[PDB]
Amino acid sequence: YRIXSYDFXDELAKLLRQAAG
Amino acid sequence: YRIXSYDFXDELAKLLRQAAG
Amino acid sequence: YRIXSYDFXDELAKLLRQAAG
Amino acid sequence: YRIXSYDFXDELAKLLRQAAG
Repeated sequence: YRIXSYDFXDELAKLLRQAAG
Repeated sequence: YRIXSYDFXDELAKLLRQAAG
Repeated sequence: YRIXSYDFXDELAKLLRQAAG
Repeated sequence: YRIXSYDFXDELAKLLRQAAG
C-alpha cells in the first residue's frame, strides 16, 4: 500500500504496534 | 482517539499528511 | 484523501468511530 | 489489534485491500 515512494502500509502497521505499547 | 496517552487519532492524521507530501 | 472511488479519509474515520462506539 | 470486541487491525486491512482492488 505504497503512495509513490512512501511506505504507507508499513507506517500504519508501525503506528498500530507503537500505539499498543 | 487515544490509547492511554498515545494520540492514535493525531498520529494517523500525521501519517496521512506525511504520505501526502 | 481519495483512492479512486474511495473517500479514504472518511472510510478511516468510519472505522475509528465504529470501534470506539 | 482490538478495541473491545472490534477487530480494528482486520477491518483496516480489509479496507486497504478492498480499496486497492
